[PDB]
Amino acid sequence: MNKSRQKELTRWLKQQSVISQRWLNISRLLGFVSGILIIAQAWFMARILQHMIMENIPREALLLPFTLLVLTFVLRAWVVWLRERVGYHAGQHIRFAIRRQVLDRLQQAGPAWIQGKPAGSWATLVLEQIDDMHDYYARYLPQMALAVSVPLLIVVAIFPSNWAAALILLGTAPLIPLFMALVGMGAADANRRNFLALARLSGHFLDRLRGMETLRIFGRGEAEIESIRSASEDFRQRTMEVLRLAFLSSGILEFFTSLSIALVAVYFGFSYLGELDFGHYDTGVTLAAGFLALILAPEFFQPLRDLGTFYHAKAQAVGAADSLKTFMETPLAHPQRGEAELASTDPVTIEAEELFITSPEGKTLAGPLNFTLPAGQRAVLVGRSGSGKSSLLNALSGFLSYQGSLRINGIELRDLSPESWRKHLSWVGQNPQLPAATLRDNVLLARPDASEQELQAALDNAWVSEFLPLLPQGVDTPVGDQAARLSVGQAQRVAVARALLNPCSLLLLDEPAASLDAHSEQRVMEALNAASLRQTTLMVTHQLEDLADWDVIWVMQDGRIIEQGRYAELSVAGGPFATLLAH
Amino acid sequence: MRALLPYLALYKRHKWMLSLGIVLAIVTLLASIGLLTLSGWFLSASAVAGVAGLYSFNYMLPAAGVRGAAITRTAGRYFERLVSHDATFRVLQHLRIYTFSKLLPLSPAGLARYRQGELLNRVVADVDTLDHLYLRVISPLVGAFVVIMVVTIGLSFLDFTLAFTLGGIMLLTLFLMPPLFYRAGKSTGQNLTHLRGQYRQQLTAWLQGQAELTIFGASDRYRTQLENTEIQWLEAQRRQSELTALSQAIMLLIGALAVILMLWMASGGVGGNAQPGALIALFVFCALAAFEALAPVTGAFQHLGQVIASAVRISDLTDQKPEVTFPDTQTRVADRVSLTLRDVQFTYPEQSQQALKGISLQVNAGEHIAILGRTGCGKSTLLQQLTRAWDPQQGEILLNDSPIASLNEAALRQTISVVPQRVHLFSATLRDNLLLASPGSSDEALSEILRRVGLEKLLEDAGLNSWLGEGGRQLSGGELRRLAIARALLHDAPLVLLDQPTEGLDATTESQILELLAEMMREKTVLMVTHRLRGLSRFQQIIVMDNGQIIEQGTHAELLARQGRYYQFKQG
Ligand SMILES: Nc1ncnc2c1ncn2[C@@H]1O[C@H](COP(=O)(O)OP(=O)(O)OP(=O)(O)O)[C@@H](O)[C@H]1O
Ligand SMILES: [Mg+2]
Repeated sequence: MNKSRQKELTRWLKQQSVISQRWLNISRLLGFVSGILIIAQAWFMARILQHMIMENIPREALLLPFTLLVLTFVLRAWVVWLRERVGYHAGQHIRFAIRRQVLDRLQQAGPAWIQGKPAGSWATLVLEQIDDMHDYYARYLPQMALAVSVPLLIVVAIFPSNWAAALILLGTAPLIPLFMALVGMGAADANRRNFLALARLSGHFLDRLRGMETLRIFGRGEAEIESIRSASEDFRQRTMEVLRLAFLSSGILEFFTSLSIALVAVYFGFSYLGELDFGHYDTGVTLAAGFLALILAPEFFQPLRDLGTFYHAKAQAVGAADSLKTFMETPLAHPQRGEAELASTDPVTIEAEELFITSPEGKTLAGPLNFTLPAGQRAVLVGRSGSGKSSLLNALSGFLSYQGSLRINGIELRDLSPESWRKHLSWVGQNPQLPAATLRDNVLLARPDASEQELQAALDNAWVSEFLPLLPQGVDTPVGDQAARLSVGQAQRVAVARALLNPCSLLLLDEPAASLDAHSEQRVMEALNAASLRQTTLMVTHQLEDLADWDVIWVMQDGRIIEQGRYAELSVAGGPFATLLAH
Repeated sequence: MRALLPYLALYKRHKWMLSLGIVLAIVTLLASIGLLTLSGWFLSASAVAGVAGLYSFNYMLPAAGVRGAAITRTAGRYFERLVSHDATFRVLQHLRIYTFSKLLPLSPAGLARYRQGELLNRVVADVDTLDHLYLRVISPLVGAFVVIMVVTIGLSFLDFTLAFTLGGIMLLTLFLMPPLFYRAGKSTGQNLTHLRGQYRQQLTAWLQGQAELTIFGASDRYRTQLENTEIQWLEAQRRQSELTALSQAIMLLIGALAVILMLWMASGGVGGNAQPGALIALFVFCALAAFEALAPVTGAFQHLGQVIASAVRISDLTDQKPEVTFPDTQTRVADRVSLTLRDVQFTYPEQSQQALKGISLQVNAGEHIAILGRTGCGKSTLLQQLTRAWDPQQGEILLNDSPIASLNEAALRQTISVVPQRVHLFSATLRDNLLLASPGSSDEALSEILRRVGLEKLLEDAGLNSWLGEGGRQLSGGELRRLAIARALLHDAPLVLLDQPTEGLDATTESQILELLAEMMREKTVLMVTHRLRGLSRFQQIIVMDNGQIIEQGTHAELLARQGRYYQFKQG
């Protein structure tokens, strides 16, 4: 652990609490009112008890003190009810605003950065770690003022009564914060590793759940139970380590609380008998003095035991903030969010000059790329598997960072507004995914208010309507987890219906006709060939004989484009395309 | 509350620790009440005795009681928490691993009934919700019931009327207030359980779809749906917060009433004397102290509606019976596999049409078979019947002239190698992504199989130790395609099922893979599903399917001469 990092996380945590600054001050004021009302209640009981026990006053003569004692009790229950609701309201406003900040960045991060964590670890970050910050904002922050003012007000109420009792309480207090800080120095790091083990256990579970089919194929049932058992055992041991720190601190602060109550009880008990004579202002120690100090002794340490209890809620939020703050710090695809945007809906021109495409980890995916695709022209990317063809399409989507130059209509891609740039974009990807609930909600992803004529045109062009009668609900049939209801080639054509439903300035095709037989690939390519002519198109494909009308063919090798030109020139000129076409 | 019975039956494990925590919770409370009860009486008894009664008053014994109750209070609570939290999270660890073990037997069809983000919420979040059942329902409730009786019986010696007035109030509070808070919070607790699992499903679905959602502009309207679930979830959270605040306020008023009544009632007389004296402070300070035993009692039942809702979720998942069951008999894996199908029919769950209609084929040992057909014609459904993903309806499948349902599960996985149409890259290291098949393989064998399949660049830098999948490196579509072929070549099973293995591979890479498969898959029964009619001359038999049926079946040469559906695939 590093204290400097922890000091930086506490500053970040304390900044999020500004929105609830009014509510945090109200609970500080209400918590002080509870201290006032517990002193008044202890004073009324002691006065009543002293009169009955020592002066034998009948209970009927004592009616004002009972009236005020009941009134104090009702007021105290009202403040406790108010303070709990005020503290909760402050905490969830901060939690709601912190989660909005996290989800705001996850939108801008894109698929490449969402790859940085398992999807089950993102859920722990957003749900478990933001929710475990509540008690820091709701409880610990108001308590720092109550841990000082309330015990101090208790003592001031006992000096006028007995100065020896007020020194017993103050004689035990100074070791409370030293022991609080001593036990809890490692609590923030134990929480950080607890959330680390929970994110690892959650990310591991959802990863094996999504690959449960491959596990069943290879009979990995016994092995995966042990892998969960290891991850579950680590989480249990990190949870225990957090808990023994909170139990030790709670026990140590209870030791001083109980020691002082015994000390106050013994001091007054021996003082009454005459065993010891000090501690009073030249007057016999009254029974009201003993009862006042006895009732207020546990309440003197309550604000200090609560501070110790909420000191570990602060450590829980600091360990929870470690992973969130790291995500909020890592630079996204482009260092600065672009503000520029292109007005014309006409097909765009792509220029690349010494373009380098890199992963979020800095590994280059495509080497120096130099090409130009004029407006309305269509290009084909072909080459060996693993040569970075898909990285160029992911960089054009705005998902990856690039070091060179990549200009859309002369405007740098990083300067474009990502939301407005994506409205001029449409693509079918490699292994496409269907996020919407039904087949109709998936085709209508680009705009769910499309007409029935526009929807039917996309299904007819994408060759989707042929397998519609097979589905029970038709186009309204749900697709299930990862489109489990559809075959691979059926989900492929549903993703083609998304791309062909809205016009775009640039159309990308990663493997548009993947997992399609010889005939269905022909009908789907009929729609995609006609669609590629309507705007700038960049298609990646392994089919070579089929394409001869495309304006330019790019061949990559090791992330670099090495030949350009039409099919007629490249087919008979040798090089890698002819070698590629030879097979 | 009947759904909590299977989980209260986990007390049998760690019953010595869980019952030790109950005892230490009672002892802690008794010492806590006694510390403040002895100090209230000791001060009043000493004050009444005064200086004159010094020699007649036994002040040493009370001074030992308050000192003794101080350590017992602090030591008991510390150790009560240690034993109770230790046993609780061992129970939750076993419950989590037990719940996870139910998933793979349900993998093909049982898991399709659930959403993946909800299934994640059950195993990690809903199991953890049950810590309330082991930490703060049984120990607080039986701790408060024993302490109330000990207080009531103990005070009964001094006075019967005063003891049952304080004991009646405490006992009535213990038996009437927690059930009231259970009803007021059970509907909120059900929503709170439902809304957290709905938020986790929507968030994981939203995150795993950000490539498509961002481009087609659906991220905002899918985040709005997610942000609306959080509004409801935060509202249910606020509803439970108001119930806790009301519970705390009411507990302060009931305890106030007991103190007020004890002050008023005990003043008249305690045990029949006109002036009780120090005995007034005995009852007043008992009422002031004994109500700390009822503090966790009301919240024990208030949060039970959420615990019952979670326990229903786990119980539903673990009560599912898998559709496919395997014999426990031990069988030897045969070196040669020849499979036979006679009129195999299969209908998917909640469907009316048949995916497979009377499929029948005889594949001799060592044969290589190519399966062709249209998209959605049941090619993948056939290869999954052979894997016992589902039991066929009104059909039979045999391996080596013995039913496929009569094989041990370990023997069935050791006799079939599969290359699925969709390849999953696990979030482990590269070594662990290849140790799925042939766990005993060495790094020399793992490295060589990568060179043969064309993944030599994947051995650079970290290589086998490099982390793959989420949180690590994605392979490309072709690299995933070749990683699955590497997995199946390491399995080394007599029967190999390849679902479009050369998919998304360029012409040169496909030739190298098909050349590698031809060499490695010799004297192996192979059923290879292809959308590419290339090198079909090698296959001893070609199967052409359509709408779940085998239209034409024969050698590559025969299918061209007759000019059937296969000929149109070739040229046309
Ligand atoms: N989980 C499922 N529930 C119901 N029907 C399904 C399910 N999975 C697939 N189907 C349907 O079963 C039929 C055959 O599917 P199958 O996966 O066998 O096709 P396939 O021949 O492998 O297709 P492709 O060549 O596109 O991969 C299709 O109608 C398909 O939509
Ligand atoms: Mg298939």
